[PDB]
Amino acid sequence: VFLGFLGAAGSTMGAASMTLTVQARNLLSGTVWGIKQLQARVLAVERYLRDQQLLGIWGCSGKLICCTNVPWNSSWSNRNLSEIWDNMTWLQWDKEISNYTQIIYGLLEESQNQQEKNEQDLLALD
Amino acid sequence: VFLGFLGAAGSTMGAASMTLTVQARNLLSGTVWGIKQLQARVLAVERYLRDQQLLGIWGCSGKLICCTNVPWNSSWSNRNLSEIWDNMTWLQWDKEISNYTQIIYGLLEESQNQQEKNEQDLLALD
Amino acid sequence: VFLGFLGAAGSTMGAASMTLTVQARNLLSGTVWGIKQLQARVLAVERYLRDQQLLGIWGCSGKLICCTNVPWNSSWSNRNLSEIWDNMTWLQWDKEISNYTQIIYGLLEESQNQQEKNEQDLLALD
Amino acid sequence: AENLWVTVYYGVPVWKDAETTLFCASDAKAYETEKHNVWATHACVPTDPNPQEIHLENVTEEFNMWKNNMVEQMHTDIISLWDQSLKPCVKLTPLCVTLQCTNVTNNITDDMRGELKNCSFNMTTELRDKKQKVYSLFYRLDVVQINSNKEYRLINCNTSAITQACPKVSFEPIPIHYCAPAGFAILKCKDKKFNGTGPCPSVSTVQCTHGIKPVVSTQLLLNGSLAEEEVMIRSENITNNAKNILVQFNTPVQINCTRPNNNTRKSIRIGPGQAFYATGDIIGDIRQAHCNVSKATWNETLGKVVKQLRKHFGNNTIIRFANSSGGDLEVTTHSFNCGGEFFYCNTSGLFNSTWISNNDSITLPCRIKQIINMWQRIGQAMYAPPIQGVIRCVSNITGLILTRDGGSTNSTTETFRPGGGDMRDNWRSELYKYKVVKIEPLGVAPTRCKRRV
Amino acid sequence: NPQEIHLENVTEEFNMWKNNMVEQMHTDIISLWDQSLKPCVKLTPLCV
Amino acid sequence: IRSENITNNAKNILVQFNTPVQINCTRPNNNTRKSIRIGPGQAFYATG
Ligand SMILES: *[C@@H]1O[C@H](CO)[C@@H](O[C@@H]2O[C@H](CO)[C@@H](O[C@@H]3O[C@H](CO[C@H]4O[C@H](CO)[C@@H](O)[C@H](O[C@H]5O[C@H](CO)[C@@H](O)[C@H](O)[C@@H]5O)[C@@H]4O)[C@@H](O)[C@H](O[C@H]4O[C@H](CO)[C@@H](O)[C@H](O)[C@@H]4O[C@H]4O[C@H](CO)[C@@H](O)[C@H](O)[C@@H]4O[C@H]4O[C@H](CO)[C@@H](O)[C@H](O)[C@@H]4O)[C@@H]3O)[C@H](O)[C@H]2NC(C)=O)[C@H](O)[C@H]1NC(C)=O
Ligand SMILES: *[C@@H]1O[C@H](CO)[C@@H](O[C@@H]2O[C@H](CO)[C@@H](O[C@@H]3O[C@H](CO[C@H]4O[C@H](CO)[C@@H](O)[C@H](O[C@H]5O[C@H](CO)[C@@H](O)[C@H](O)[C@@H]5O[C@H]5O[C@H](CO)[C@@H](O)[C@H](O)[C@@H]5O)[C@@H]4O)[C@@H](O)[C@H](O[C@H]4O[C@H](CO)[C@@H](O)[C@H](O)[C@@H]4O[C@H]4O[C@H](CO)[C@@H](O)[C@H](O)[C@@H]4O)[C@@H]3O)[C@H](O)[C@H]2NC(C)=O)[C@H](O)[C@H]1NC(C)=O
Ligand SMILES: *[C@@H]1O[C@H](CO)[C@@H](O[C@@H]2O[C@H](CO)[C@@H](O[C@@H]3O[C@H](CO[C@H]4O[C@H](CO)[C@@H](O)[C@H](O[C@H]5O[C@H](CO)[C@@H](O)[C@H](O)[C@@H]5O)[C@@H]4O)[C@@H](O)[C@H](O[C@H]4O[C@H](CO)[C@@H](O)[C@H](O)[C@@H]4O[C@H]4O[C@H](CO)[C@@H](O)[C@H](O)[C@@H]4O)[C@@H]3O)[C@H](O)[C@H]2NC(C)=O)[C@H](O)[C@H]1NC(C)=O
Ligand SMILES: *[C@@H]1O[C@H](CO)[C@@H](O[C@@H]2O[C@H](CO)[C@@H](O[C@@H]3O[C@H](CO[C@H]4O[C@H](CO)[C@@H](O)[C@H](O)[C@@H]4O)[C@@H](O)[C@H](O[C@H]4O[C@H](CO)[C@@H](O)[C@H](O)[C@@H]4O[C@H]4O[C@H](CO)[C@@H](O)[C@H](O)[C@@H]4O)[C@@H]3O)[C@H](O)[C@H]2NC(C)=O)[C@H](O)[C@H]1NC(C)=O
Ligand SMILES: *[C@@H]1O[C@H](CO)[C@@H](O[C@@H]2O[C@H](CO)[C@@H](O[C@@H]3O[C@H](CO[C@H]4O[C@H](CO)[C@@H](O)[C@H](O)[C@@H]4O)[C@@H](O)[C@H](O[C@H]4O[C@H](CO)[C@@H](O)[C@H](O)[C@@H]4O[C@H]4O[C@H](CO)[C@@H](O)[C@H](O)[C@@H]4O)[C@@H]3O)[C@H](O)[C@H]2NC(C)=O)[C@H](O)[C@H]1NC(C)=O
Ligand SMILES: *[C@@H]1O[C@H](CO)[C@@H](O[C@@H]2O[C@H](CO)[C@@H](O[C@@H]3O[C@H](CO[C@H]4O[C@H](CO)[C@@H](O)[C@H](O)[C@@H]4O)[C@@H](O)[C@H](O[C@H]4O[C@H](CO)[C@@H](O)[C@H](O)[C@@H]4O)[C@@H]3O)[C@H](O)[C@H]2NC(C)=O)[C@H](O)[C@H]1NC(C)=O
Ligand SMILES: *[C@@H]1O[C@H](CO)[C@@H](O[C@@H]2O[C@H](CO)[C@@H](O[C@@H]3O[C@H](CO[C@H]4O[C@H](CO)[C@@H](O)[C@H](O)[C@@H]4O)[C@@H](O)[C@H](O[C@H]4O[C@H](CO)[C@@H](O)[C@H](O)[C@@H]4O)[C@@H]3O)[C@H](O)[C@H]2NC(C)=O)[C@H](O)[C@H]1NC(C)=O
Ligand SMILES: *[C@@H]1O[C@H](CO)[C@@H](O[C@@H]2O[C@H](CO)[C@@H](O)[C@H](O)[C@H]2NC(C)=O)[C@H](O)[C@H]1NC(C)=O
Ligand SMILES: *[C@@H]1O[C@H](CO)[C@@H](O)[C@H](O)[C@H]1NC(C)=O
Ligand SMILES: *[C@@H]1O[C@H](CO)[C@@H](O)[C@H](O)[C@H]1NC(C)=O
Ligand SMILES: *[C@@H]1O[C@H](CO)[C@@H](O)[C@H](O)[C@H]1NC(C)=O
Ligand SMILES: *[C@@H]1O[C@H](CO)[C@@H](O)[C@H](O)[C@H]1NC(C)=O
Ligand SMILES: *[C@@H]1O[C@H](CO)[C@@H](O)[C@H](O)[C@H]1NC(C)=O
Repeated sequence: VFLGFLGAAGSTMGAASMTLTVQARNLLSGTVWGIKQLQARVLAVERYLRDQQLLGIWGCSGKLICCTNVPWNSSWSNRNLSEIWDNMTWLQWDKEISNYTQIIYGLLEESQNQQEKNEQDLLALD
Repeated sequence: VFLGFLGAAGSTMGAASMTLTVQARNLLSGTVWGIKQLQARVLAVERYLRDQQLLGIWGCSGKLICCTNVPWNSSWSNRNLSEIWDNMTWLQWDKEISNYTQIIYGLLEESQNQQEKNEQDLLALD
Repeated sequence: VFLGFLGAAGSTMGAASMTLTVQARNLLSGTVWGIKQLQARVLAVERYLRDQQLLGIWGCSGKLICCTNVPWNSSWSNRNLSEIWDNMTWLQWDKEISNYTQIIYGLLEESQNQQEKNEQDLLALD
Repeated sequence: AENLWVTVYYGVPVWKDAETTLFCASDAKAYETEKHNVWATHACVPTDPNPQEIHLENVTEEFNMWKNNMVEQMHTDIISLWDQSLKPCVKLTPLCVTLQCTNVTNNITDDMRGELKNCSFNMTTELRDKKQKVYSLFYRLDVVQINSNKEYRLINCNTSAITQACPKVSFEPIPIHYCAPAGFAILKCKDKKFNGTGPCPSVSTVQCTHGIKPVVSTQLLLNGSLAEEEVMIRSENITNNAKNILVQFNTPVQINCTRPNNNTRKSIRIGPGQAFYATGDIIGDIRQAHCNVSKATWNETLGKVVKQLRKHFGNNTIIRFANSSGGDLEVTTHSFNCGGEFFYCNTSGLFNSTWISNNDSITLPCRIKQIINMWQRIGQAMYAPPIQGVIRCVSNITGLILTRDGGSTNSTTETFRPGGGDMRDNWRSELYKYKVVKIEPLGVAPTRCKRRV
Repeated sequence: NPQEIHLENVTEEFNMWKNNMVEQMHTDIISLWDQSLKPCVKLTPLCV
Repeated sequence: IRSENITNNAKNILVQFNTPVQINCTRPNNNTRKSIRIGPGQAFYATG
């Protein structure tokens, strides 16, 4: 079924993790007024690129869902699988992990370059 | 051989599918006049990103040629392989499939997220 | 250890090839003054995209380190491995290979599309 | 293995020298200044609460402050910024009129000329129908004898037009930071003995410059950042007399300045909306504008420049100091703003010395103008409104813009004189630490590696 | 063909007295209006 | 000889030559200019 942009707001993080390509979709394309238009037109690509920037300095240029090699520090959440994917919503979930998102991102940054520096060595010997 | 940007305009879709990296190349880098320059400079990245947007919400961030899992509805064209790749040109070909390009894109959108939601399950069990 | 943005300036190309994700990081996010801000805000995404443009028309959207199929013309440098990775710095190294970087890029451009045009044939037969 | 393959690198630490549009940064207290006064502090982005400048170890960089852009950019930003401010501010078109002026009420000795002319004139009214004879006070420099009546005119009337600065604005120099765009760095020579040109061993990248406030002043430059060890004397070509010398002090020499007269301001309705701020009665004594510096410290600091100068002209050399040769009031005198009015202080007393190989203060008089023609103005001028009350400012002297006499003859007596003229020198004086570069992260180099099939 | 997607199962804390887009609008209206009067003729001498 | 609608007289005809036909033009009078100070800054250039 097709709900709409942001339609799975109050949906469980499992059901909301279905409709990802819809929120990712309506995110780019869509003299007084003339200037408003221009610093809104750049703001949208700046804000968009800053996310692709992250996905790219991780390994997740795929993208949508992307697994990684940094293990989940229980201190961050510690909740069980069911009670976040089949229970909580992303609006809710965001505020819990909010305290360490940038610290989590740092774990990701080092881990990706570590992968690359390694994979060169594999293709080097083989 | 090297024809030039758009040189394979009147070339067959097979021969034109060789020189893809040339059209993809000359596509980014290249107070009255000052404003003209600015809303042309943003227009070019907006228009460019909107294509990368599509390739990314499909699986084709590669890119150039990218195969997929949505099968060709004969209603769209129904022509044989030879008579489009070794015959028709993209200028011509575009106008035939033009009636359903956005409907075709929708088939692609769901298919990619479907791949991701699946591939997580593989790495999950293994 | 963590040096800082550009910290491995006078470091060997091996040690500088560790901290790549730091220079790649601080590269996007960070009425007289108002106009200055705007043509600096676009300049940064134009300049950034022009690099992603290259990585993408090669196979290296990964990215950071990316191997390829164009072999090293000794005429370009001819130095041994040790004396560039465990010796020279990128500031230094850049000025040597500077004379042919755009010629080298051209070798890359054809090589990628050549890969794609080939890989379709593999998935075609299989 | 012998066969090498190029593998591309993204995020490589390397830069090419550049030019680009930078942008300004200021702090929250600048907006707390409110009163609609500071220029461009509002459109200006903020600073960083925790600024970081990453030192780059093992790298040297060839600086040149005499072939920089961000001082030309700054100089320009300052002229524009200023000129955009005057658009709303009222035009003094009808003030250009045949004045009928006398001297101010005073009993001074004949030798002492009258510098305050009480001028009455037919001014315009809120209504086109009428007129109004009204009086104001003008400095001798703001008027010219036109021609048994003693009648005058505002000096701009034949050169340029005139526009009264809004009193709801401020001339205070507040610190500006020049921040780079993304993928652009600013490199900072942290060497504490650098003359501004050549390889710098100690270098650091940084987003924004330091707080560079735009003090526009001739002769001595004020309130600037000072050197860490020695009094550095910098120039493009020292041997050539045509090029000026930028002296950067090591110790601050505090110079107190003032307008002793308790001046008063009345407002005249040009109408409608237009309103000229005349100079009203002088409450109290009629005294003279001036500045004081310690004769002790000036002695001390002028001794420091000489110790440095002999490193360029010989150990057995005489280096005396002389006053200006001659030119415009803009350059023949230490010019500055102080409390909102413009000063012109005679520097003869400071540059009047002699130096061999081996407890009061310096009272130095000043003049004051209201219709000013800064930055080599040609078609436009600006009337700086009377600032009510008594005015005094306290400032450090950070440097000098000295000039040597080219007569030479290989004499060990080459003297120096204070200069000015081009105002890029002032920003040149603060921006010597900085350089702007274009970041290029796409490295390509061979390592024994082929990509898969 | 305008579309407003209803978001089911979600609540949101509104406050109209601490909004911006009315301050933005108020401003847009004042500016817009004031830019219109630049070409329009000045009645300077009508003050008589 | 190019036009939008040649048959219709209301539309003009754009003739594009093949050969250049050089046409020399001149004002033979050695005119003089004096400058009149409107003041201040304003200055009208009269014909002397
Ligand atoms: C703001 O705007 C104000 C308004 O515009 C302005 O105030 C005006 O200022 C002018 C100049 O200062 C004043 O003009 C002078 O007025 C003197 C006063 O006389 C008045 O009152 C007399 C009664 O006491 C009347 O008799 C007299 O009118 C009579 O005389 C006329 C003469 O032609 C005649 O046509 C009339 O019909 C009538 O009969 C007037 O109403 C007046 O005395 C003066 O004349 C001479 O004397 C002056 C000193 O008092 C001299 O300064 C002046 O130069 C005159 O001498 C002339 O004659 C000499 C002998 O021939 C010559 O050698 C001189 O060079 C000079 O010649 C010049 O002047 C002639 C004028 O008569 C002229 O015709 C010549 O061609 C030559 O150019 C003079 O008229 C005026 O009164 C003021 N008005 C007001 C309302 O106050 C003010 O200045 C502006 N600025 C400011 C800051 O406020
Ligand atoms: C080199 O650098 C030096 C050092 O900075 C420069 O010296 C500066 O010179 C300036 C003049 O050129 C000078 O600015 C003027 O100061 C006047 C003196 O009063 C101020 O300063 C005293 C202390 O000296 C301060 O006590 C006053 O008020 C304090 O308290 C009130 C609340 O009661 C606060 O609102 C205020 O911010 C200030 O707070 C201080 O105290 C609290 C504790 O109580 C602390 O916690 C704070 O941190 C802070 O320290 C005054 O602030 C002053 O009279 C002048 O004011 C006029 O101009 C300003 C321009 O911004 C304007 O806002 C005013 O309203 C006023 O203009 C209007 O009003 C007039 C009549 O009122 C009218 O006639 C005018 O036309 C206008 O309409 C002005 O602020 C500055 O103080 C000094 N620097 C220092 C540190 O003192 C030197 O100039 C430089 N060299 C060169 C060449 O530039
Ligand atoms: C450019 O301008 C700057 C400033 O704008 C000038 O720099 C200033 O220079 C002056 C001197 O020239 C400096 O003043 C000094 O202050 C000293 C400290 O005084 C404070 O502490 C004492 C306790 O030790 C307090 O008692 C004082 O308060 C009392 O005084 C004030 C008035 O001053 C009253 O209002 C109070 O109610 C109090 O009554 C201060 O808080 C001070 O020591 C020093 O000299 C004093 O002492 C000597 C003896 O050693 C006396 O001969 C002299 O007369 C002074 O006596 C005062 O202090 C005693 C107590 O010590 C009292 O009992 C007296 O009644 C008298 O008040 C001197 O006064 C000032 O600090 C300094 N400011 C700055 C910012 O640098 C520059 O010179 C100038 N430069 C140029 C080139 O022009
Ligand atoms: C920037 O600053 C400089 C330096 O301050 C300044 O240069 C000086 O300009 C002034 C003019 O503005 C020069 O004029 C001097 O004015 C004083 C004041 O006059 C009083 O005293 C005399 C009598 O001395 C009275 O007649 C008069 O009415 C005033 O009361 C004069 O005193 C100076 O005259 C001296 O020289 C004359 C000629 O030699 C002597 O006849 C006279 O007695 C004065 O004494 C000098 O000579 C004596 C021997 O005869 C000797 O014993 C004395 O010690 C002394 O040397 C003079 O007319 C002044 O000279 C300039 N200063 C210098 C050093 O040249 C700049 O003008 C200023 N910038 C600008 C743009 O103005
Ligand atoms: C820059 O700063 C300087 C200070 O560093 C300041 O200089 C001051 O200048 C004034 C003059 O305007 C000095 O006042 C006097 O100047 C005379 C000048 O005499 C010369 O010229 C005469 C001809 O006019 C010659 O005959 C003579 O030989 C000189 O060449 C001085 O002569 C005065 O000094 C005499 O008295 C002193 C005290 O007793 C003696 O110690 C000294 O040796 C001098 O005596 C000599 O001359 C006598 C005849 O006059 C003779 O009989 C004796 O035998 C002996 O030979 C006096 O100095 C003033 O002093 C200067 N200041 C200082 C601190 O010296 C500038 O004004 C200043 N400029 C600016 C623009 O700020
Ligand atoms: C700081 O500034 C000083 C000068 O103030 C510089 O010092 C000079 O340096 C130059 C060399 O760099 C010395 O050499 C002289 O060059 C002159 C060149 O002028 C000729 O060429 C130009 C080209 O456009 C012509 O327009 C011009 O008319 C001249 O024809 C020569 O003219 C000098 O004289 C020689 O030529 C003449 C004939 O023309 C002969 O008669 C002479 O004998 C002699 O052979 C001379 O060659 C110059 O002498 C230096 N001058 C001083 C005062 O030192 C510094 O270089 C500068 N510092 C830096 C770092 O740049
Ligand atoms: C270059 O320009 C010329 C004209 O200058 C064009 O030539 C004309 O071409 C048209 C057809 O394209 C010929 O046909 C005529 O059309 C008229 C249409 O007008 C009616 O419809 C409009 C619609 O808004 C009404 O407003 C208007 O009042 C009319 O009712 C007809 O009126 C003509 O007459 C016919 O109708 C009347 C009744 O109304 C009958 O009495 C007549 O007998 C007849 O049946 C006619 O049909 C027209 O004749 C051409 N004119 C000329 C001078 O050649 C070219 O086409 C153009 N070139 C290009 C490339 O466009
Ligand atoms: C008003 O000031 C003027 C100067 O602006 C005085 O006239 C001059 O006085 C000086 C004094 O040294 C003399 O050198 C000049 O020669 C005087 N000018 C002329 C033309 O002689 C004037 O005396 C002052 N008083 C009045 C009432 O005007
Ligand atoms: C992460 O988990 C470990 C144990 O699994 C714990 O010791 C550590 O404190 C946690 N991290 C934080 C930031 O608390
Ligand atoms: C797609 O093909 C099927 C049969 O292969 C046909 O029934 C269907 O109508 C086609 N799609 C459209 C839109 O016609
Ligand atoms: C590349 O190397 C070959 C031999 O390996 C050499 O002949 C050729 O000249 C080189 N390329 C250039 C541009 O010199
Ligand atoms: C510097 O100060 C000393 C202190 O006595 C003084 O004698 C000397 O004259 C001063 N220097 C000069 C050049 O006058
Ligand atoms: C001048 O002489 C002093 C004497 O102590 C010496 O230290 C200095 O290096 C000399 N400078 C030059 C330029 O000769």
